Amino acid sequence: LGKMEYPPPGDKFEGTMEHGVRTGKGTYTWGVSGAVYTGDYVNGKKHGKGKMVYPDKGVYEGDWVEDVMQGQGTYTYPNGDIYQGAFWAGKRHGKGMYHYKGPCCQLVGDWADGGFTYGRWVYADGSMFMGKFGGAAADSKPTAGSYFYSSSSLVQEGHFAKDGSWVGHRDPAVGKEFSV
Amino acid sequence: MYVGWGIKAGGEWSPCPPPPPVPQWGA
Amino acid sequence: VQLEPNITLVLKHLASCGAVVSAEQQAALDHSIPIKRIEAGLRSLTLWGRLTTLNGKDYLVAEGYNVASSKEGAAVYETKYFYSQDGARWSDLQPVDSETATRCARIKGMLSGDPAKNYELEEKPLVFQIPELAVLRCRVDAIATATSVIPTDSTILNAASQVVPNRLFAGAAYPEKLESYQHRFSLPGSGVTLSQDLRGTWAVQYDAFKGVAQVRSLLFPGYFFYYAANELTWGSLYVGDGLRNNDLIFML
Amino acid sequence: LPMLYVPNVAAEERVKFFRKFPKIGSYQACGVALPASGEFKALLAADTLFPEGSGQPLSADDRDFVWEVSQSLSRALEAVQARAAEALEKQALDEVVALASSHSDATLSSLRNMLSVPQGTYHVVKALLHLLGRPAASFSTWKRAHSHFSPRLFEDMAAYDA
Amino acid sequence: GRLDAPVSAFPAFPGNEANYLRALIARISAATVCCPRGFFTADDDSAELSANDEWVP
Repeated sequence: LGKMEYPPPGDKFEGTMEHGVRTGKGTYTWGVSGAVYTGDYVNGKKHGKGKMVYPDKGVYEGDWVEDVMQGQGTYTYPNGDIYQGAFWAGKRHGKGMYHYKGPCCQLVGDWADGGFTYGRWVYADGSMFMGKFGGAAADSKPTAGSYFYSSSSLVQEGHFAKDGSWVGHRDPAVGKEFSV
Repeated sequence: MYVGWGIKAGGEWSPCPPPPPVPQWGA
Repeated sequence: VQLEPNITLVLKHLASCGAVVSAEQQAALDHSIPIKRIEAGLRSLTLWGRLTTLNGKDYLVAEGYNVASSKEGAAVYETKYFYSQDGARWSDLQPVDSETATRCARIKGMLSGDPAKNYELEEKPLVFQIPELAVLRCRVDAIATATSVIPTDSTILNAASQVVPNRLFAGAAYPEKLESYQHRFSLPGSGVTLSQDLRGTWAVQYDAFKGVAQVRSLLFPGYFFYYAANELTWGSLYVGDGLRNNDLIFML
Repeated sequence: LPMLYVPNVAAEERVKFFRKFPKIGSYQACGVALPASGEFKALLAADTLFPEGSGQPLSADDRDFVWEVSQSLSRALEAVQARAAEALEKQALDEVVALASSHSDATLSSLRNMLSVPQGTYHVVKALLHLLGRPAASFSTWKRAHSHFSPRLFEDMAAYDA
Repeated sequence: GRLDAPVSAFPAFPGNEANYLRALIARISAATVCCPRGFFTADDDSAELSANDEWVP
């Protein structure tokens, strides 16, 4: 239970220690910036469920596996965007959903290494795109799939060009909003 | 005088892509 | 029931939609249309539209025909097109092959206004030179097969199996609905109307007090049709560069 | 207002989500009111927030169906309330237990047919559950106490030492 | 034609159709409103366009 502090502002650990090594709930507060962590430990490494406040106010709440964000979690970014889903190696990976705050649009489906690769992108009004997105190499830009626009209820399948020009395979038709 | 639909011509328009998803703190 | 659209009423009703012609061209048409109609042996000849050009000499296009017949489930009109750049002297607008139709379909932008110009296309590097009048004729063909609007049940089939005006036509019951109008090439009694078109490619504004409906094409912005129900007249006109609107899904 | 419809939740600030993560769709509420008195007792709602159901707005047919169901439920609720309002030292504890088992079914029905909360009796029911040793939080609200009301309650009140 | 219709959800436009029409007006009025050359005289102390009283049509 030794509140082992570290004078340089300086660190302030406030938790439990089994003869030095950390294990159990604790609140470690870095002093260089202000990033705090409240959660479990194993061998001193942040492990288990634990909330973190980063220097730039980006908050995280979820699982950690050996000091890195792993498993299920929820991140609130400094601008306001939110992510809920699977982290792996400290990034977005697996299945999850991302909500922008400005446009109020959302991305839902399969991520890969911090970037969005497959699934749906829906707007605030209900319109959506579904299909293969760019990824982390690109900037989550759509690559190949179908657009559904709700106001007109139209559905067009196609892909994009290197310049970003939408290229429709056929003319639009009347359809529904990709509940696949 | 203007009489029309209000649509600029030139073929220089294409759909807007999603904003870039914010990266993590430690880059 | 009219027997043929009247250019005066067309220009009067569709002027609010910006579909206008110059004053000199209006007078010149009033003289030139009958001359060409007679010396070509045609029963009908009307002003189809006006395509804008880069040098200010817009192409006026006129369309005429003699008789329409039912063939293979379609009301085929053996139409013939003429063009002009002053409204006084009409020249022929000759048909284009199918192979060249694709190439001219690939050419975009506002026309030059020089009937002797020819554009260039490149393929696997074989270069083709496509005359400007070819591009004009194909844009006209595309716009025509897309719109060609008449009221529903305004035509009828006669004993010789020809499409003739229905002189007992009483009018559209509901002029503000797309069911009241149809394509010209749809047989009478076939039940195919503009409501069978892709939903969202037509707009209808109906002034229920004066009884004038305006049908605008959104797929080919520039095609306007009017229908006056108290006098039972109707007619259409195209005014614009002739290019299709491909971004329609993003604009609705 | 016996009916509210937000065709796009993004356009309203006051709307609140229960999983604390903004969603996309439409929302409809129908305040169930008693026809004889004009008081609201329940609230039936439906929505189409995206990940569960398509984020599209609700057609007028489905809105009208929800309205109809709200009205039918108002009728049935009025009727059921009418019926329910119409329906209104060891030896010591043994006698008390027998007397309670007498009106077991009566008290059970009178509790299981009370939508509102009787302030008096609720304290006593809380105390009884605490004495019988309940989790002390699975009955902290009247809607949660409904899970306990069952013949097992008086049975366990009988089978209790000291 | 309705001054309060929704413009678009993405890209997020900040307003109803009235604001989008005001924006189109502001763009077109700057890109297309013209006068014949030499009709006005531009001041360098301001942007006020006074007309030269000597301009041959």
